Amino acid sequence: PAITLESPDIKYPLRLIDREIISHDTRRFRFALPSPQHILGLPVGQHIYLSARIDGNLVVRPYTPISSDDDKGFVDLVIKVYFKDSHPKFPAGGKMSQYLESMQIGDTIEFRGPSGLLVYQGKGKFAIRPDKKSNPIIRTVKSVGMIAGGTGITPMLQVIRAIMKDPDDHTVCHLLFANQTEKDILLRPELEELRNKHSARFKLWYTLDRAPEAWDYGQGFVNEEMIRDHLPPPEEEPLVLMCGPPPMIQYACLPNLDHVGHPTERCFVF
Ligand SMILES: Cc1cc2nc3c(=O)[nH]c(=O)nc-3n(C[C@H](O)[C@H](O)[C@H](O)COP(=O)(O)OP(=O)(O)OC[C@H]3O[C@@H](n4cnc5c(N)ncnc54)[C@H](O)[C@@H]3O)c2cc1C
Repeated sequence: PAITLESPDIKYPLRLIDREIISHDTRRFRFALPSPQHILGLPVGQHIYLSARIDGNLVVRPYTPISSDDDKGFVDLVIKVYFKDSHPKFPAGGKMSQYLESMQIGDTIEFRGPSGLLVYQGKGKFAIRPDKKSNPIIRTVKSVGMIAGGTGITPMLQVIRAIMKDPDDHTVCHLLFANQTEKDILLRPELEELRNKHSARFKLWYTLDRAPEAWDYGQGFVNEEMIRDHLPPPEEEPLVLMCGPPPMIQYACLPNLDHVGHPTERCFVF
């Protein structure tokens, strides 16, 4: 099979072939690989880099795909667009996300990778480099806790999809997914389809900054009780994965993980 990202030092221009509106500000962007028989070449859990020249600046941003090496001919990204003239303190908006939003079908952008400190090697085995300098440390776990906000769902879905497609993978994933309003719950159909098909290995819970009137899940920021009730208990010695805005990690996740009893050595932030 042909690998797209043959070298991590080479930038590969890929063409946009599809673009799906997921919410008011978030899209799934599908790019064609060099041939329909190509695969991306992305170990489970890692990310890529997009680069482009935008107004005299060389903009480089990382993005974690939701597709896998099982997907021939394409790669899927899920990107939130930081629109201009929308936020008072940031009137110019975000550079890369608005550039992607303006891309027409067929337009190209340079991909590079893979990159990242975590790789899922299957059957509960996670290879995590303690820092950018060291070799990966292997620890096998029976369950994984997952806290995501917004597009932080993308690395989690990469791991969830890899586990569920293997019938001999008995790892159990518990996902706590936090967003602002109900319309901001990205990839809800895909998540609930996986939960309804693999309910013994996949537990799923939402919280919202502002919930609707009829709401069966959580309301408010991630807190101590949500982690206690919807992540695996610390006695199982699970791995706890996190992806979201740095302030949500700093204020909502890390202190409340300490409160429940999940040690820092068993936690990882994408
Ligand atoms: C490892 C990793 C993985 C990532 N994976 C993903 C992914 O899968 N999907 C994804 O969408 N992003 C992902 N990101 C985030 C991504 O790399 C960028 O930070 C994001 O796309 C913003 O880049 P930008 O150039 O569009 O905005 P920038 O030009 O970098 O904007 C600067 C900052 O200003 C703020 N800002 C600007 N305009 C607004 C606005 N209108 N409202 C609110 N705040 C605003 C934001 O905080 C923004 O980051 C990932 C980041 C990392 C480090």
